[PDB]
Amino acid sequence: PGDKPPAIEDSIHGKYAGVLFSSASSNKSLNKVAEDMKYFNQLYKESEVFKSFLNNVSLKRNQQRDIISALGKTNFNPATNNLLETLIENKRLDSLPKIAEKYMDYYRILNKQESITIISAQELTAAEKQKVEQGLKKGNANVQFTVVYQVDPAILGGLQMYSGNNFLDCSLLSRVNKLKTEIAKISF
Amino acid sequence: LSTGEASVVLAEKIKGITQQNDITEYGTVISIGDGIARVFGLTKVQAGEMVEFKSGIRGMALNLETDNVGVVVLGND
Repeated sequence: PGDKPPAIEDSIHGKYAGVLFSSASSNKSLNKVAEDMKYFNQLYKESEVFKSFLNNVSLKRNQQRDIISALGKTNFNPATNNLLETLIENKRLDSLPKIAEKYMDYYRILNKQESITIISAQELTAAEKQKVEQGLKKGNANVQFTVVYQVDPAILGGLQMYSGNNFLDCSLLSRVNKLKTEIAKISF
Repeated sequence: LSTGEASVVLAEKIKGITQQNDITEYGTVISIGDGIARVFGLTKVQAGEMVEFKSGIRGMALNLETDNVGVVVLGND
């Protein structure tokens, strides 16, 4: 997709993840590295020793290299192996988790599927929810999506949709405030 | 690959390095200078605690950071 990550950032983990995304997407593969990075994230939180190993800084470079090999020398894309070697050489191994997370983020941005959250005061009847799906479809009409619901507002009879990074307010509470403000400014 | 590779990593770690004593009570000096030492993995230590290095010289744990411990040495660096 133009060998260009979604975003460019100067942070340590951001810099490495962008290079990995570019390099990976360059040769052929991104999904393979995604599983590798996803595996590291799950392991970083599930295995206590692995977390202590990464954070450990008194460890020598050769020692870090041997332990990584013991983990696994295969089932990791060559880019991932080269990335680990570079991190060991640059003493950046401690930041390996963040990189992983960050990478998946970018990957999840490339994912077309998105989750839409609707906020309404009144409980949404199943029949009403089906109508809402029809409206969201007709609005997009070209992308499949998963819907989520949430009802604990102060607004009433209003719908507010959150879609990843966009917010659309159809709440009646907004209408109430707007009218009370404009009526005040009549300047009769 | 497998998730149970923790034991593999644990076994490799215990052998390859003749180190890793009881980290909860011991630590390693990351750096020393300007009358300050950056100890590592001296967990369970208390602020103001008195630590002792190999040579016997002592120090007090002033700053307790996430990754390291800032200890002021009560003697010549």
